[PDB]
Formats: sequence, C-alpha cells, structure tokens
Amino acid sequence: DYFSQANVFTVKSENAIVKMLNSNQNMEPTIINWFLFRICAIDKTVID
Amino acid sequence: MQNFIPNTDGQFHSFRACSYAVKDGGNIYRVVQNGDELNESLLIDTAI
Repeated sequence: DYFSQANVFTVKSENAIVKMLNSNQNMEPTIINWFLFRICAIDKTVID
Repeated sequence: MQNFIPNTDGQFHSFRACSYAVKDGGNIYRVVQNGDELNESLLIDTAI
C-alpha cells in the first residue's frame, strides 16, 4: 500500500525490446523465439 | 562522387570487405554490416 501509493512505475504497452529485434531479421534466430517466449505481460500490481 | 567504397578487388580469394567503423565510448557502429533494421536485405534472383 505504502509503495504503490507513490506510483513510481506505470506500464506502457508494446514492449520495445520485442518491437525491435522483431523487424530487422539480420541476426541469429534463437535470440528471437527465446526473447520471444520470455517476455510476459506486466500489470503494475505485480511490479509493486 | 557517390561510389567510393569498392565492391570487390578481383579474386574471390583474399578479399575481406571493408572493416571501418566508429567508436563512441563503448558503443560501436560498423559501416558494412549492421543487423539493425531499415537496411532491406536484397532479394536478387537468378531468373534475370
């Protein structure tokens, strides 16, 4: 309660780390699929 | 004026295309190959 009261982190959508590394296709294709399967969605109620 | 980086040097034997780059305090930007997007890999086709 005390922490989330200060809203230190709000969440935006479309994680950049997956926006990029998606549309350039000039690297080893496991970095894909692996970073691609690790990035789960996030809603601050887990951050806080 | 446009063409200055030579494309080849004859024999496909000891060529090793240009390897200049800029260093910017750790960060490095090559000039001949960079997997960053906006550099569309060309789809050439023998059928010509």
